[PDB]
Amino acid sequence: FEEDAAQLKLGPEFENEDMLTVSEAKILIETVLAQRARETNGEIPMTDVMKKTVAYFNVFARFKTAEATYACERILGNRFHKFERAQLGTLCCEDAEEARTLIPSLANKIDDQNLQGILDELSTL
Amino acid sequence: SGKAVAKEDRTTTPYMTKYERARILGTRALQISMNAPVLVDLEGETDPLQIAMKELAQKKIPLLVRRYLPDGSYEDWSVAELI
Amino acid sequence: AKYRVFIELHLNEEIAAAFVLQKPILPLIYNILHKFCLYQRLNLLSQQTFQLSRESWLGHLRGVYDEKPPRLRLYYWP
Amino acid sequence: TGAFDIYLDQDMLMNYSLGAGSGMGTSQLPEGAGTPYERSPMVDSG
Amino acid sequence: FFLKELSLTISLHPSYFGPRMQDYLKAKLLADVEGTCSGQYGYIICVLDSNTIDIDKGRVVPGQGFAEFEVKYRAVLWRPFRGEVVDAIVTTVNKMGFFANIGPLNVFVSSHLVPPDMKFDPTANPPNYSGEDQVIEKGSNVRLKIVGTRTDATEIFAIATMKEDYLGVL
Repeated sequence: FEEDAAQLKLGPEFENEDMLTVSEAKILIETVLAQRARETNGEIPMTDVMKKTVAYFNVFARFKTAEATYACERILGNRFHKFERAQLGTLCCEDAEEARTLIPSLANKIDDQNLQGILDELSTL
Repeated sequence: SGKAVAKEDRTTTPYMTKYERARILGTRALQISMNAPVLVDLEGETDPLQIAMKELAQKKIPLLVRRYLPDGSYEDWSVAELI
Repeated sequence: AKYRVFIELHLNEEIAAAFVLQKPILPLIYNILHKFCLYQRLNLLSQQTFQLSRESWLGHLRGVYDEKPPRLRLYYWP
Repeated sequence: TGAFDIYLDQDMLMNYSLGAGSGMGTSQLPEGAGTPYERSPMVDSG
Repeated sequence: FFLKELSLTISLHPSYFGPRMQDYLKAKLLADVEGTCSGQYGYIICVLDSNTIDIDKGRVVPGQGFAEFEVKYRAVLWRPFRGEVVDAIVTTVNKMGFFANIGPLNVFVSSHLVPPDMKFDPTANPPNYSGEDQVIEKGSNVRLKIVGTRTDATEIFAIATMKEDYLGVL
């Protein structure tokens, strides 16, 4: 029935939900682990799913810091499209023309000038 | 279509019904029979039910009763509440 | 040294925290005074209980200082 | 006798008549009840 | 990646009623859902236990002696969808395509979906797909655009291409 790509299309519930960020996601994961360790015997198998994530997460640390994430958040703001948001903060770089290509759903969603300004702030961050 | 009812504004009878006693004792029986946390000083019994009855007498037994109304709403009662 | 460090520190620190708010103020300090030293009494007495339990004379008698808020169990002979 | 259902008064088992914070009697891991300087939520909300 | 609310039922056993059930229910939940995957929600990375953990119910079973505890929880899940662009980590390189890897999901980049500038070199020290200076070996995260996804047995699998602009070596 629904197996498109869009263009912002697909499951309704998932669409409604907000796509978690990469760096922020990893931070939250870390936080979660810390809360669990609070009274552990030692070990706690991380299965196979954990390993992979642990690697990908670290290999994509777009904000190796607890404040980096907050800075990023501050920089952002306007929702627009959860997906698009998390996507823009997961890719990075750099020009407008490139933004549309990656996210065609941006068509007449946002201008340019602004975009450029955001990229510069990220590169410096 | 449930609705749930206020633990403060309960309608039904404060006393425990002929049938309920029979169902509760039936229920804890199975529970204890299934090695379960017994909630009163073991008098020295053997019968997973004759024990449950020791509990009932002292109203020291878990389990609650959801009394569905015709509406579709319900009420929850505590064994210690009932009579 | 270290006692006068870490103790007096947070003492005076949260005394200043007491200045931050509407006044109790001194009586709380007066409480914490007897509090700490009498806790220290609790484990002097506990160490006494191990003066008896860890060594002479005999065992079974005890006064272990539980991790709970403070307690000393003077369990005897069976 | 089948015209009602049953659940559990967890409340009783919880507060149930009486009735601490350590972690160094062997378990290499530590603890301290739960106040060594750490939060939670907040970050999540952000 | 998403942070969503999911449900799950825990069917507890009399033996574990004790006075700290709450803990048991939580421990059982983490074990049953974490690491699992579904086509509907995808990979259930982990559950945001604490604060975001509701424990409703429950109603004991008539002929079983077990009670069912419904549980609402917040979790981090990883569900992919056709058309999404993601960074992946190349694992293997065979004259059959590119066996990348994103997080916990496995993405396969059919050779037919790779530009004609990346010839396959099996003689080169470590089998790779260079062009074209750009060299993609078993250590170079590439950018792909999911073309199609599938869900066979809770597990998910889709194919990505490198045909569009701004895709490929990273």
